[PDB]
Amino acid sequence: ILDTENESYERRVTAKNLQDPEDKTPELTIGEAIEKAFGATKKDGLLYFNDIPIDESCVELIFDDNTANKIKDSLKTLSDKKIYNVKLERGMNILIKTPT
Amino acid sequence: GDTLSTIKAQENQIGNNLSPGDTYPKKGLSPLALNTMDQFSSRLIPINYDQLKKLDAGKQIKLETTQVSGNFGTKNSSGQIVTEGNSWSDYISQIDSISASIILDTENESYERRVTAKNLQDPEDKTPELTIGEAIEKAFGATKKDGLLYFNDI
Amino acid sequence: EDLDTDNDNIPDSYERNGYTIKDLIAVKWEDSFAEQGYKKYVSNYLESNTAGDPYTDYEKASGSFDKAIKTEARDPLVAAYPIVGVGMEKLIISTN
Amino acid sequence: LESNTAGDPYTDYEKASGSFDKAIKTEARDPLVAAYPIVGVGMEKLIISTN
Ligand SMILES: [Ca+2]
Ligand SMILES: [Ca+2]
Repeated sequence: ILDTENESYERRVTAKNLQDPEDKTPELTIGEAIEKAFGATKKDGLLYFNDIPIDESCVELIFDDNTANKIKDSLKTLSDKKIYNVKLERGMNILIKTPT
Repeated sequence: GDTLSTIKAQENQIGNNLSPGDTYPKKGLSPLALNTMDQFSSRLIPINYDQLKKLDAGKQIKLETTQVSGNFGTKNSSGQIVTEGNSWSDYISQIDSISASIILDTENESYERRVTAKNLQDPEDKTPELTIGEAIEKAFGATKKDGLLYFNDI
Repeated sequence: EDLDTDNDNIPDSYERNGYTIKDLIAVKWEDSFAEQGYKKYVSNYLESNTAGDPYTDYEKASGSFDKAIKTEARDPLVAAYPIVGVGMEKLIISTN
Repeated sequence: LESNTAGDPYTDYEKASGSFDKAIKTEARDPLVAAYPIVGVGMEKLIISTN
């Protein structure tokens, strides 16, 4: 969900579960999933919708409690430790609000 | 500033035929009444005392069209024109989405045409590119004399 | 290749290696269409509908569905899913 | 170039040969004329029940 001024967007993105291998859906990181489900544009590594950037250091990004727990569990077991590189999982209610 | 009620013409106010440029109560007859509210044409539109007092005080009550539903006519294997389950509502959204509107407001008349426009954002749409003037000429049947557009004499 | 385990029009080698749809047919991706407008779709080759929406992978990729769907719902991974909601404006209470 | 010259449901051959409905006036036999009823309603008089 994106909550820009006087507008909203409520996209859905497919996610793959690794607990029982028969699904062959490609694995999507959250950042490229956002840029895929929103038609965003890349300049040199930043995401722009029309003229408002969307990035971990430029937006207010809020999870649910379960989603935040899943994110935390999948960050200390990595190296970059940046959210926009976290494997997507089913049942993740992200919410992005751009600054005023 | 508060809507009174929304009503859909159930059975006694359905226009069987509407040709372009012609009203449903063809000119010469009288307008049609709209009183019943429920589905089986058995009810009257009720208003309460405050709204009646506002009506009698001098306030004006307006009617605004919200939507219209109606079929079109196709041909089956025979030469029989069929109009059943052919609701224009199936195409309204797409036509408004992929086309641009052009309105003309000559005296005691109006024209509300739609012209297809191509977007250059994805190299899959292959609709020919139309300029505004030649789109007007194409969508209005206008005539060119030496570089000017005439509809009939204006 | 030529295998089609899902019976759509996209074979199960492009369906997982990357394909683009031009002239209503699927072709391999080589990044040369990068600076032209074409996108790169990747889907699942064991199901007809990757996302779950009624339109299939080929219909979503080519653009043969209802022409009022936003381009963000173009690639198979994204799903066409309206979120229709009701916003209340006011009340009028008739006192009988 | 058209199956129905006039526009009425019956085609040219059906109208010409008379293989169509037999209650239609002979003036509609030729394709140029159209089989088209002009049914109208004539009022006679009202009765008002005063409740
Ligand atoms: Ca396939
Ligand atoms: Ca597939």
